[PDB]
Amino acid sequence: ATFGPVFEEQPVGLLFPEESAEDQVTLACRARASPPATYRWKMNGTEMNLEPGSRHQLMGGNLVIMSPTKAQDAGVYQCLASNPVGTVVSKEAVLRFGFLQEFSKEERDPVKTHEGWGVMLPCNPPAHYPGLSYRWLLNEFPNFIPTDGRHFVSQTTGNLYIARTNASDLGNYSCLATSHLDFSTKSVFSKFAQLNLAAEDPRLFAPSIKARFPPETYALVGQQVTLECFAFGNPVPRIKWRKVDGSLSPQWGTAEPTLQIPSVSFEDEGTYECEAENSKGRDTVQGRIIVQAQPEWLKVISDTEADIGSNLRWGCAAAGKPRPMVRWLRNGEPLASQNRVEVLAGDLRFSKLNLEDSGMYQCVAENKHGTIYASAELAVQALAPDFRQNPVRRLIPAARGGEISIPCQPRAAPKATILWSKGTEILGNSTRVTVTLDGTLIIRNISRSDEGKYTCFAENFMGKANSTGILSVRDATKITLAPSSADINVGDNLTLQCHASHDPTMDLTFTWTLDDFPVDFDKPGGHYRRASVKETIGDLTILNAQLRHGGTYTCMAQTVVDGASKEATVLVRG
Amino acid sequence: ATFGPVFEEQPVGLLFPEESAEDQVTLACRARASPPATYRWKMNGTEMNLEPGSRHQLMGGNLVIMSPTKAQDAGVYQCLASNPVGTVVSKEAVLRFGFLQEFSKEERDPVKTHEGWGVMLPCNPPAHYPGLSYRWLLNEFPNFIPTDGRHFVSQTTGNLYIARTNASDLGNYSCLATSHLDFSTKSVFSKFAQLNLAAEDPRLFAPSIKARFPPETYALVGQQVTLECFAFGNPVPRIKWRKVDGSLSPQWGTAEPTLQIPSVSFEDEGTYECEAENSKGRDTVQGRIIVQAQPEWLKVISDTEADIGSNLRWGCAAAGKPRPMVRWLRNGEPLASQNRVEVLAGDLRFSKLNLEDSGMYQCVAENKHGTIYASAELAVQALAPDFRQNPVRRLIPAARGGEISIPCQPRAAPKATILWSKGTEILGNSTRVTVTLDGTLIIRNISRSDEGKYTCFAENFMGKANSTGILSVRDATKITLAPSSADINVGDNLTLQCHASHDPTMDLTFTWTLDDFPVDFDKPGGHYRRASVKETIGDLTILNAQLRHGGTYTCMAQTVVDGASKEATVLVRG
Ligand SMILES: *[C@@H]1O[C@H](CO)[C@@H](O[C@@H]2O[C@H](CO)[C@@H](O[C@@H]3O[C@H](CO[C@H]4O[C@H](CO)[C@@H](O)[C@H](O)[C@@H]4O)[C@@H](O)[C@H](O[C@H]4O[C@H](CO)[C@@H](O)[C@H](O)[C@@H]4O[C@H]4O[C@H](CO)[C@@H](O)[C@H](O)[C@@H]4O)[C@@H]3O)[C@H](O)[C@H]2NC(C)=O)[C@H](O)[C@H]1NC(C)=O
Ligand SMILES: *[C@@H]1O[C@H](CO)[C@@H](O[C@@H]2O[C@H](CO)[C@@H](O[C@@H]3O[C@H](CO[C@H]4O[C@H](CO)[C@@H](O)[C@H](O)[C@@H]4O)[C@@H](O)[C@H](O[C@H]4O[C@H](CO)[C@@H](O)[C@H](O)[C@@H]4O)[C@@H]3O)[C@H](O)[C@H]2NC(C)=O)[C@H](O)[C@H]1NC(C)=O
Ligand SMILES: *[C@@H]1O[C@H](CO)[C@@H](O[C@@H]2O[C@H](CO)[C@@H](O[C@@H]3O[C@H](CO)[C@@H](O)[C@H](O[C@H]4O[C@H](CO)[C@@H](O)[C@H](O)[C@@H]4O)[C@@H]3O)[C@H](O)[C@H]2NC(C)=O)[C@H](O)[C@H]1NC(C)=O
Ligand SMILES: *[C@@H]1O[C@H](CO)[C@@H](O[C@@H]2O[C@H](CO)[C@@H](O[C@@H]3O[C@H](CO)[C@@H](O)[C@H](O[C@H]4O[C@H](CO)[C@@H](O)[C@H](O)[C@@H]4O)[C@@H]3O)[C@H](O)[C@H]2NC(C)=O)[C@H](O)[C@H]1NC(C)=O
Ligand SMILES: *[C@@H]1O[C@H](CO)[C@@H](O[C@@H]2O[C@H](CO)[C@@H](O[C@@H]3O[C@H](CO)[C@@H](O)[C@H](O)[C@@H]3O)[C@H](O)[C@H]2NC(C)=O)[C@H](O)[C@H]1NC(C)=O
Ligand SMILES: *[C@@H]1O[C@H](CO)[C@@H](O[C@@H]2O[C@H](CO)[C@@H](O[C@@H]3O[C@H](CO)[C@@H](O)[C@H](O)[C@@H]3O)[C@H](O)[C@H]2NC(C)=O)[C@H](O)[C@H]1NC(C)=O
Ligand SMILES: *[C@@H]1O[C@H](CO)[C@@H](O[C@@H]2O[C@H](CO)[C@@H](O)[C@H](O)[C@H]2NC(C)=O)[C@H](O)[C@H]1NC(C)=O
Ligand SMILES: *[C@@H]1O[C@H](CO)[C@@H](O)[C@H](O)[C@H]1NC(C)=O
Ligand SMILES: *[C@@H]1O[C@H](CO)[C@@H](O)[C@H](O)[C@H]1NC(C)=O
Ligand SMILES: *[C@@H]1O[C@H](CO)[C@@H](O)[C@H](O)[C@H]1NC(C)=O
Ligand SMILES: *[C@@H]1O[C@H](CO)[C@@H](O)[C@H](O)[C@H]1NC(C)=O
Ligand SMILES: *[C@@H]1O[C@H](CO)[C@@H](O)[C@H](O)[C@H]1NC(C)=O
Ligand SMILES: *[C@@H]1O[C@H](CO)[C@@H](O)[C@H](O)[C@H]1NC(C)=O
Repeated sequence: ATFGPVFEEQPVGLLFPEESAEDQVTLACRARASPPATYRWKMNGTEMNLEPGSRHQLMGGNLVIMSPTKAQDAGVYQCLASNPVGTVVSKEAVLRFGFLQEFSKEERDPVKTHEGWGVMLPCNPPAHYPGLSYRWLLNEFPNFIPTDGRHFVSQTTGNLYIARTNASDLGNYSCLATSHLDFSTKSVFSKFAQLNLAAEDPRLFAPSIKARFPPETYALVGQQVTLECFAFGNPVPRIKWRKVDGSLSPQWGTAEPTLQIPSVSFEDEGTYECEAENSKGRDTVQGRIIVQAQPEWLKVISDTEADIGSNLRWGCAAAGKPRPMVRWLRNGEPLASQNRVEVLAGDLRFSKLNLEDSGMYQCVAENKHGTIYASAELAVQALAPDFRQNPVRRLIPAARGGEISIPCQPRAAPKATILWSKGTEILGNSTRVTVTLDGTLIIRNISRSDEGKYTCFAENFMGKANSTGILSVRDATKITLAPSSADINVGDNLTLQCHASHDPTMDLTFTWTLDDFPVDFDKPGGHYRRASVKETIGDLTILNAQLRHGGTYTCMAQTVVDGASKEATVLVRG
Repeated sequence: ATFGPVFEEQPVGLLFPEESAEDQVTLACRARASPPATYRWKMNGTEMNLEPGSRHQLMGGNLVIMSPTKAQDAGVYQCLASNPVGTVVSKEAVLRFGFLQEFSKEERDPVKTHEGWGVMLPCNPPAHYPGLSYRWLLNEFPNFIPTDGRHFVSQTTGNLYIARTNASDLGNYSCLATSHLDFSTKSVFSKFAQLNLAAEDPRLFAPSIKARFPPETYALVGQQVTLECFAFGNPVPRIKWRKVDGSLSPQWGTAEPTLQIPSVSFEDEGTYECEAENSKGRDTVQGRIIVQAQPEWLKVISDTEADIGSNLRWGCAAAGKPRPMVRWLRNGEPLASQNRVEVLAGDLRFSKLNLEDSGMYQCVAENKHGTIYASAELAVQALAPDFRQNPVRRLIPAARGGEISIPCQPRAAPKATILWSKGTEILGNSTRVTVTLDGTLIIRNISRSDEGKYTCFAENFMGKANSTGILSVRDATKITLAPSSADINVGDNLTLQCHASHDPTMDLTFTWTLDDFPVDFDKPGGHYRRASVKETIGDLTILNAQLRHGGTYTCMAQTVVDGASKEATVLVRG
């Protein structure tokens, strides 16, 4: 019960915190294999030395990296479970390192404007992977900006937009990035910039958008998307969201600068418009949400057994907005269209399979948004010659000068080459002997010099087999004195003789038939008699012959392995 | 030209910031030594195996640790400068690593009490070296606890004390530590615990202090100290700070739970009391601020050369509030009171120094607040006798029948064994001649038969030396006729005679003094006369004697190498 490796647990991307919770990362990998599978690991498309005492160690099937490093172990990892049958690759798992550096200590320039205008204070946050929440601080660290409708902190660029510079906005402002997500609370603030306010300018301002959203925003199904839109206007501009020829949703307020779509569906695709309006004017900005999707299987291959030289068509299909391109792998290696097998994107056609094509195959569909794998095992079924059924027959009795037919019926996956040999001597097509196509051995005019062992030898790709039989030449049961025809009247007696000879070792049985009817000489009220049976001679006496006791009589002198026969014609008539 | 090692640059403790600028730390160490010194390094009291390609590199004695690690290189470091003369230890420099891990992800159990009572919510902050600033959050992260006087966050344990559990205090509370140091804005908060509020208890509560300060708070002059004091009392307890018997300072508010002494002086030492008072009662807590100080030298040892078998008293003294305990080190190893040398706290007495005692010595004074070192070199001097610096009296005039003392004081490591020889014959303690203990040769009742060469032979461990001097005693200057006293009237003349004898080879000079005043016989308008000087006789004539021309006259007849003297008393009368 040997089979190829089947993945049970596969790797999973991991975000490794920098603050050192543990000094080890364990990427999982595990496979069912009759002969336990050996696991190899490939980072960034290159083998990893997992020998003992190395940093990149192995525990069962799981890859353990000690003291993970963002500069050394960040990137892709792949598991290859292999065994005598073949090799299979697992999902690609990304090891990413989350962190949050601190703000550059370089002093931040101050910003100065007339009171009553709008202004922007930039955050310019430091390098960070997992994601940030941007807030702003006034003067001292504990104190926070008054969060209202006149202020808005962009949570993509971190900047701070003030629609109307108020007299109370004269002070110092710093940025604060907080990486708060599922795991991690690290938070860092920046050097304080300063906001200077000149004389007031009560002059009314038509709304002008300064926090815009991208013209093209690509997101995947199930993901969340957020659009930002904020403007400067002396009356706090009211922000409205709409969809170009779209009903939108009633539950969403759609009144704040941030439009939030959780679990973006494909229907949420399309053009969106933001409008910032105030008593003195209005401004607008538009942009498209272009929904995309990762690959997902539709049809895939399955473990299959196929006879040698068969035709096998395998197909894998996948769905995804960027049309997933499909590829094939044999034992974890690129499978190009070989001589025996044709490869065309999603179809793999084996024409006249061979024993070499068996093994582990995989179809892999990828787009710019990722990759997916599906594996299966191909078993081409061979078979050595087997004589378990239809044997050659241990004993072959014959008769002097008779014909003999000895069958040979091996069963082998590819057609078995057959040969016949008597003792140690091979046999061919002679005048007397014939080795037919089907395999039967034909011997003609047999003599006692042919007695012996005859063996059939069968072979093929896989193996060889042989079977023997004994050949025993006996005397032929023969009729020495045969009865001829006769003509007789009704009421008169007739005698048909049959003088035969046979091998003494065997008993002899005489039979008399009449137009294929068994002459019942023991019939109630019959009209026949079998003469005194000596082992050589047999006679049939018809007493009180009648018109119905005539026809083609047949004498048949048989032994338990041989028989001879003669025919006579009896005509009654008066 | 060879001398012991003298430290010029010494190591310095270092706080390695989290996410430093570079991944290398250079602990300085350098020593002046005529034959360049070898530098050894000791981490946590264990030798360090350094090399170029190793992590622990060396550059001019300075220790460079690449990619510093808190788990591998945190702790004490010491430099040992060694050379043929000896070994010396450097200051202890601590390499510490500042950081701030995040709170344990395990959810923290809720705390429950009766409404109107006081309560404490523990922070249990994560591992951290540098000081932290603890605040608390209510429900969500942006929102902060209202700091008003009913709440108090201990900035030593991080806990949160609520004096009166108010109906509005029912909610979720988390701790937030901010690790603000030289460069760091890191801030991490904990998973939210929950506060459960039972039925109200309107009964007033007598104040009970729960956030106390230690009875003994140890601090150094110039440092800052902070005392915390907060209590539970149903009426918001008023907190007052005072000193049991000190005028204290007006600038300090003494109204908040935290009493702050920046730059604590020695006068700020003493007992302090905090008083929490409310309508229904009062409670107090007392404790002493005990000002202390680090060790600082007062007297220390110095580089010394000492002759073999000398007595050497060394002393090192130090000042510090915990009296610094003094120890000694020989070539960087503990110097216990051995057989030859006595050690008593701050004093080290070498008795009969030997060639083995040379080397580098150090005195090390330590108290609970640190350690201080002072080094010096001890050179024990061997030396053969040398007379180049103090040769023997090359010329020795004396007087017939007089006593002669000829010193012999060579410069030798151990005192030189001395012998005296005239010509080729050695001298001992005879009736006239004696070879004294100090080494001086004493000759008595000398005659012209002793004139000749006298040589001192000195020896010691190392070598032998000798030096000669001529002895030329020719005759004793003697007074044959001495003047006696006299009594005279004013206006009359007096004559004081002095008849002397001298060796013919030398001239003779007469001197007349009057009560240690040189009788000026060439005085403008004087009243003296020195008679006609013959080489044998000298007379002083006082003409027109006066009350001021009397007293103890002294005749002094001298040659340039010998002299005799006599004294008379002249009494004038009016
Ligand atoms: C106390 O009593 C002692 C005992 O008498 C007396 O010491 C004697 O000092 C004199 C010099 O003042 C020594 O005379 C020297 O003798 C050596 C040879 O003697 C040595 O070798 C023999 C074997 O050959 C040994 O048996 C013996 O013990 C000695 O070890 C001479 O070589 C010396 O000559 C040098 O100085 C001359 C100038 O006067 C040079 O012209 C001459 O070239 C020699 O100089 C060499 O060395 C120089 C470097 O130092 C180099 O620059 C030159 O170019 C040259 O190569 C010298 O005549 C006598 O040996 C000592 N006695 C003993 C027993 O050793 C002390 O003088 C006396 N104390 C006082 C105060 O006088
Ligand atoms: C016709 O078909 C029959 C039945 O299949 C064959 O009989 C078998 O033949 C094979 C191969 O000759 C035999 O296997 C061989 O056994 C040798 C030892 O023989 C002893 O042990 C067996 C039991 O294992 C006894 O039956 C036998 O009487 C002996 O006591 C091994 O030495 C052989 O290995 C050697 O040769 C092979 C290559 O053949 C090498 O790879 C090896 O390294 C080694 O050098 C081999 O294992 C088998 O034992 C036979 N049957 C039985 C029941 O034993 C006939 O051979 C076949 N005839 C023809 C002409 O095709
Ligand atoms: C294994 O494969 C992963 C994935 O490809 C790989 O991680 C990648 O490393 C490169 C280079 O370090 C990263 O490229 C960066 O891209 C950002 C913008 O996205 C740039 O700001 C970065 O700038 C660096 O490089 C510049 C070019 O010289 C420098 O001027 C600059 O100062 C920075 O040093 C950099 O170009 C890429 O983002 C990652 N991708 C992922 C998914 O991690 C990893 O490095 C590979 N393994 C090894 C050992 O290299
Ligand atoms: C050189 O010697 C110094 C001095 O011993 C040594 O530093 C010491 O390390 C131990 C263990 O790291 C410290 O023991 C700590 O005690 C405090 C109590 O104040 C505990 O809170 C600490 O708990 C933390 O560390 C544990 C590790 O044992 C963690 O399991 C735990 O979760 C906490 O994170 C800890 O037990 C000891 O205080 C210091 N001593 C000094 C003076 O700092 C240093 O490690 C040595 N260096 C080398 C390279 O050997
Ligand atoms: C040894 O002699 C025997 C007997 O002649 C040979 O068997 C014969 O082989 C031929 C060659 O293929 C067969 O011809 C075929 O006949 C079938 C119909 O049976 C026909 O459909 C084919 O197109 C082809 O013509 C012939 O049938 C067969 N004899 C019998 C009785 O079946 C054998 O080939 C000889 N061996 C060698 C090695 O020469
Ligand atoms: C403070 O912490 C407590 C937990 O200690 C928070 O209570 C939790 O509140 C959420 C909703 O805000 C509850 O979720 C609810 O779950 C029930 C099923 O259990 C479901 O029917 C509701 O639709 C909702 O999803 C959660 O169960 C609850 N936890 C417990 C243990 O009761 C609380 O929200 C936090 N904030 C406060 C109190 O302001
Ligand atoms: C905002 O930052 C400025 C400096 O950029 C602070 O101005 C300093 O104010 C102190 C008074 O506490 C003066 O001693 C300094 O000379 C000022 N420096 C400069 C460059 O002007 C200002 O105080 C900060 N904001 C607030 C509210 O204090
Ligand atoms: C803004 O300016 C107005 C001026 O009328 C003032 O009343 C108000 O207190 C200031 N602060 C805020 C937060 O609006
Ligand atoms: C049969 O074989 C024998 C011996 O080979 C031969 O004498 C005889 O004539 C043969 N008979 C026929 C019918 O071929
Ligand atoms: C036939 O047998 C019967 C039996 O008795 C006999 O009567 C008759 O004569 C026989 N006929 C011939 C022709 O043998
Ligand atoms: C505390 O409780 C009192 C009475 O229940 C209430 O008046 C007061 O506002 C509360 N404190 C707050 C809400 O900060
Ligand atoms: C007498 O001379 C001997 C020999 O030099 C010396 O050892 C001894 O000390 C001398 N005694 C005195 C009293 O000087
Ligand atoms: C000194 O020595 C001389 C000669 O031996 C002798 O005549 C005289 O008496 C001695 N005087 C003294 C005081 O020793």
